[PDB]
Amino acid sequence: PLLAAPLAVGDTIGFFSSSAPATVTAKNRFFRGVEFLQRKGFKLVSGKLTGKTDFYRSGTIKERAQEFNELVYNPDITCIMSTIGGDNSNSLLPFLDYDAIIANPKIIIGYSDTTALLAGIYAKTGLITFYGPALIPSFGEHPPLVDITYESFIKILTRKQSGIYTYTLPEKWSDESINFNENKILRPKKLYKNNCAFYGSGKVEGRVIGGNLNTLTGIWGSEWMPEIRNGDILFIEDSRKSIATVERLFSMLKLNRVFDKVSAIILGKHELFDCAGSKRRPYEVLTEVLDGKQIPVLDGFDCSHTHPMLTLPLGVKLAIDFDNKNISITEQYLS
Amino acid sequence: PLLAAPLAVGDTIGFFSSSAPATVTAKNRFFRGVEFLQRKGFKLVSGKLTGKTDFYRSGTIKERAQEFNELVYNPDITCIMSTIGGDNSNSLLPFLDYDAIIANPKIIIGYSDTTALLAGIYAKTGLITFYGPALIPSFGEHPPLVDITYESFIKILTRKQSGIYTYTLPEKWSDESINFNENKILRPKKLYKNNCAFYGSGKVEGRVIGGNLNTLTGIWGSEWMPEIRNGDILFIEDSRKSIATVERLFSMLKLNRVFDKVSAIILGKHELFDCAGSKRRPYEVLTEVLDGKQIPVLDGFDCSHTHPMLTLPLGVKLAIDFDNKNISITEQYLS
Ligand SMILES: Nc1ncnc2c1ncn2[C@@H]1O[C@H](COP(=O)(O)O)[C@@H](O)[C@H]1O
Ligand SMILES: Nc1ncnc2c1ncn2[C@@H]1O[C@H](COP(=O)(O)O)[C@@H](O)[C@H]1O
Repeated sequence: PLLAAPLAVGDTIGFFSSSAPATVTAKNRFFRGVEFLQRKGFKLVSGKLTGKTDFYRSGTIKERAQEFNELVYNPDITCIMSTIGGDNSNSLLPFLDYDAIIANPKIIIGYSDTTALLAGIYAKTGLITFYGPALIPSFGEHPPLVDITYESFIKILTRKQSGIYTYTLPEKWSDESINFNENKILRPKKLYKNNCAFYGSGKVEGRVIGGNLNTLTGIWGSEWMPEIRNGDILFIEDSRKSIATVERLFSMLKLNRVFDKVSAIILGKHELFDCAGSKRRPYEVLTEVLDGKQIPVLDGFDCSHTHPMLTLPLGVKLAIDFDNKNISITEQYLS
Repeated sequence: PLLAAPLAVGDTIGFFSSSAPATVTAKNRFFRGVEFLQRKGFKLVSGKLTGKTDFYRSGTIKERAQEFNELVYNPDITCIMSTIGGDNSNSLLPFLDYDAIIANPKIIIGYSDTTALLAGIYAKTGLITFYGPALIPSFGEHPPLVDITYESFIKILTRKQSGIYTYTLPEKWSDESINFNENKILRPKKLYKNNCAFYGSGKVEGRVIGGNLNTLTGIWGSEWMPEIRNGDILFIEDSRKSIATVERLFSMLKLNRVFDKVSAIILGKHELFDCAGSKRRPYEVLTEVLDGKQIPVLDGFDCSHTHPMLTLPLGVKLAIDFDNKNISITEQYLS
């Protein structure tokens, strides 16, 4: 695989808005995120579409591609971070400078709609990119949850590449939709005990592939969708979806023979899942779709739209130990 | 192509609910549709899931496949008609009796989510299926618009298969979200002059392929997605979507090289399109995505979620005359 250099405290992080113009619509939270990372000692470079709006997006398809490419050209930048997702990053894919990425590999990180870029870049270049924090939703989060998000971010990206890395399990989590763009909080978010479940036995090791499943539909079938292979571990998360949408997306995977290939599935915690009164969880829907076929599932991994959020390299081997109830990175993912 | 027997006055129509349980949730409109077709002289066979609910759907994946298959097995049925769409018909595809569909070809008709079945059946069998009326939303519509929908339905499906068929243009249309399941109406829908536009010159003839674009994402990449070939006319429609979603879906097509293949695009009128205050129409978004690629477009064809709705065979040749501003079926589509 193509590997970027590790992050270090004091490095320059560049940020871009490939979809929703949240540097404007969520300016307070944006500023909180900027201040948070600056206090940690990081230098921040703002992408050229910061503070701009084109209604539902930050700018034209071509301008958004340019914003990203300009960060790739900047030799001072070690990490390229999404400000926020949205719906429209897939539009950029024909216009990204993949050859420049090959020449100057960097840490590329984000989630949700940014999946189109993470997966697309991996498909074109083999660069190991990261499912992880975006500046506004992740680092604009209030304490204490933001601290746990940062702890994972810094551990994953700065640690020495020796031996396996076994993930810590967040003690508490939340998906409550309060205190987003408000400067002062009325009360802290409702905290839930971690209900992550390991369905299966033994150990499964394989290349992790995926991201935000709804977003993957925007690149599916194209040269920008990485091929899923026999033995892969499928990582998928979604946010604020109806059970109807979740069934459709799971069946899409089934039709595409994905469940014939993968040796395990990781489901990220689904933020504010709408079960339509059925009281069914996404795992139950997956079980029906699988039609009697047994695939080991890690249900409720803290790498999604819920807080706190862990950082996960995509395109490298993970080992899920279903007996010991843990998950580890087993392949080198930074140079 | 595999062709079904033509419809005739007095024939038996079977209906199925492959997704949303609207025979229950829209019972008034359902009964209106039933009574409408019965007054036209049609005999109706109720699918086994009529009157049933499983929260967001009519029944389990296998129950819904069974409901559909049972209509295929019935020798008295000439037309199999969707009650309504939803989100979940793609789930049925591994379980449909394709051999029986080939042995007993019938008119299969519906729209929206039912695209998954229409396109999937075509991919597997070569049967010419129909983008057209569903029992509840289409035939439960109040006069005057339901009569125009019916006129197209009966003309397309009963006419002699000799010479080209040139579509009529509805004088008025509506997408107003009133008078759906109410038994009594306070006033009629607002009616709009037909603003259909032909962008381009000359005449384009090619096989029509597509349906509901959002729905196609659920079968994309699989053996159930019909291959789009050089020279095809792409037919796409969506309903109640944001401009953000529309950009994502158009870019999905671009990434898949669809715009390198197709000779023309038909955009169905978009029901209650949400432009996010941009005042932009879907054609403008398509124009940006096309990035200079000159493809002639019929913008606003009345085969979508708007009323009235025309009936369109999928998988046969159409001719769009951009100079004379008309559209015709040029290939035999029923036996
Ligand atoms: N106005 C808002 N109020 C509460 N949460 C929001 C708001 N806007 C965005 N979010 C959260 O930010 C995430 C959306 O970011 P993305 O998935 O990148 O589009 C979701 O997890 C939402 O819960
Ligand atoms: N409660 C409702 N009020 C108004 N229109 C509806 C309602 N439910 C469904 N529809 C319409 O029914 C049509 C068919 O739905 P679908 O088959 O899900 O695309 C769409 O054009 C919807 O706008």
